[PDB]
Amino acid sequence: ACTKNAIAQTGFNKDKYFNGDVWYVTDYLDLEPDDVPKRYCAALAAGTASGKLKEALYHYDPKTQDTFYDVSELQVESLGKYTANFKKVDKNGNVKVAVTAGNYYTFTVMYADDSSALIHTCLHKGNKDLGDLYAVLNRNKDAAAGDKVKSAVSAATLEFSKFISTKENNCAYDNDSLKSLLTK
Ligand code: HEM
Ligand SMILES: [N]
Repeated sequence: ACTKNAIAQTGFNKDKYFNGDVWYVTDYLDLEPDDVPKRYCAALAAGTASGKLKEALYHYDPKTQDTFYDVSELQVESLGKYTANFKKVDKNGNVKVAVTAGNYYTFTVMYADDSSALIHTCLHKGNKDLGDLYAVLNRNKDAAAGDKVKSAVSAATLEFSKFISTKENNCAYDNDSLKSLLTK
């Protein structure tokens, strides 16, 4: 279960974040580990498409090769805090698993600048028990976390040294698909 009420960035600039570009997850912190994907790859595109706030997600397990894309319409709770009902799709946007009540994630932008961000997400999917997940994002897939985002990690009362890096996984992304999915 999730336990954090993440605080959104003071002065969060929604148009800059939701500009249609891609964000790569460089480091993550899951508060309920299991025995994971200690090795994982993820990226997202965020933007407004035909007046609707959307996000397109990509997940890839670099060891098992398990891959999936999602598209979500985001609903606003408050500045920088959203609720997203996702639909699993192929890379071209064809639906594989339709939107279902009960299958959603919350998303909070705790910090963001033009190149980096810190987010919190709480996933709800059917029957699985899931916990809070924090992610450090960058516009450059290979960027080491800079002082602005690491300071935000500290301000959230988290230890950046506990975050797991995604950089040693040889991850390659289909950026074109992520961007096109925003319209689906
Ligand atoms: C912006 C960051 C992220 C968001 C918004 C997000 C969102 C989601 C959503 C919506 C699903 C369900 C998709 C579906 O069933 O169609 C999912 C599944 C999953 N995510 Fe993420 N995720 C993010 C980052 C990550 C990262 C970094 C990891 C690495 C630990 C991760 C691990 C997983 C796994 C293992 C599942 C499969 C859950 C299952 O079905 O039991 N995610 N994620
Ligand atoms: N996730």
